[PDB]
Amino acid sequence: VSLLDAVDRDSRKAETSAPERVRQISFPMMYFKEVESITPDEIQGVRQPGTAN
Amino acid sequence: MLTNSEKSRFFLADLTGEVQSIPNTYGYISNLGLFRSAPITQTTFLMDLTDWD
Repeated sequence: VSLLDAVDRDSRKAETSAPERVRQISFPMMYFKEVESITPDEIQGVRQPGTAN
Repeated sequence: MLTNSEKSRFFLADLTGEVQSIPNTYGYISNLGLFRSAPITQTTFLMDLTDWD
């Protein structure tokens, strides 16, 4: 909006407001994946780090 | 208690004792108690280190 300007009542004029505007947008997205596995060979005969037997 | 004089064996003088000088010792850290006592029965010991990121 904006301020109006003066006008003479016997020299009549008129102001007008500009139209409203509309707009649109869009977005993509991100994808993440991870994988892991366990095998018996990782446990066979592996000593625990903090203990002797 | 009486002892022989300075320049004659036939006269006595009085002895008043001794004064001792003892060297300084500091032992500041030893009293903080930072270091724990961990006696062991061997001439060597081992440790294990584990890391990941």
